[PDB]
Amino acid sequence: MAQVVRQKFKDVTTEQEFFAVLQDEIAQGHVPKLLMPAFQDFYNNYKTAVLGSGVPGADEALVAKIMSAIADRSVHEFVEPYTFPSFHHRILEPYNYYQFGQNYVRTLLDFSKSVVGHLARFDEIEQQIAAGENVVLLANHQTEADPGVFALLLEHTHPRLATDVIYVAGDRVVTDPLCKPFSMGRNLFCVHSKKRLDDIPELKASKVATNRRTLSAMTKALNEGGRLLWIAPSGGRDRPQADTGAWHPDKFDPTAVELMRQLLSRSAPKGHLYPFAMYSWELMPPRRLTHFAGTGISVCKELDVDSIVSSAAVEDKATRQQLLATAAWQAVSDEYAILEEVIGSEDARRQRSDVYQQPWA
Repeated sequence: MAQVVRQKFKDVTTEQEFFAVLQDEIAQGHVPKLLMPAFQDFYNNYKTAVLGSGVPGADEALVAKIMSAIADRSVHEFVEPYTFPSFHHRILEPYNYYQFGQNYVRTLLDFSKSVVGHLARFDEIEQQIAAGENVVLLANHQTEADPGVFALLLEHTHPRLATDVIYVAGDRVVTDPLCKPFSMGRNLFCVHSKKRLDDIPELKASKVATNRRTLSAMTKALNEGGRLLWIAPSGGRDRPQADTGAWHPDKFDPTAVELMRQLLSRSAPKGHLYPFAMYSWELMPPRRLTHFAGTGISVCKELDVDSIVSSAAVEDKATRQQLLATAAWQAVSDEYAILEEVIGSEDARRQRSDVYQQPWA
């Protein structure tokens, strides 16, 4: 590599220059040496998906441009790490992390197979948000690219929902230096998982205190209204796909659903809980496998909590919380199977083109 001219990642145009810059950054102590095999693997999977996509412009120079942008932001994280606040807002200046995330995901998102279900219900959600009400999406979660899938799929009909959604996320989404730059382009509430609090017990305390501040920040934000929240009540990404047979998204933790229900209930504005289905695991099945694949999202009917839980006695909180989470999970699971059908078959999509639409087309 001694003959290769290179400066910074922002100047990189070819795969060869990319790894030469990466080599330099490692030698200068800016990034750890393990990033070379990681980016070698990542570059190879991503190159394959993009060049095989058949999309106009999806050539070697596009791949070097995207990979260099990822690398440049990773280097920035190590040299000047960002501490996520409890209520983190979309960073757009002086570096636009939103568009950074959108450009990445859009090279992998096969728009011709993708759908967004129930635009009329997204219109209702937009109406509830414009009236100052609060809306929570109880979602399955499949890839770290899901905020990009969400916004790209909704951009064309519902731009305010696509940009202003707030993701409840924590742990390596806001602590891993290689995931942070994507996360920095989204609105987040930083909520660290109960289970993973003792990975390094000196790190537990910075997480518990953050968690108290996020609870306070959410109470305040929700009492001002107009907040659209996304949360994955299973607590992480869906488990791997089944070799054969039926597959359903991971179960919803009743404690997480109850957390959202109670936050919405004690707020001054009206609150709404919607089950929300996302089909995105083909893009990046959980090292980063990447594929050019179809995706979709669809929002099920708003949950009527009193109708769902009222057969259980008000004292029996465990049962009422299990009823809400299970109703939420079952709606998501049923809509996910429709999504999986319409994205794997052009004829199934056309047959249901009244509900599962392609506003971009």
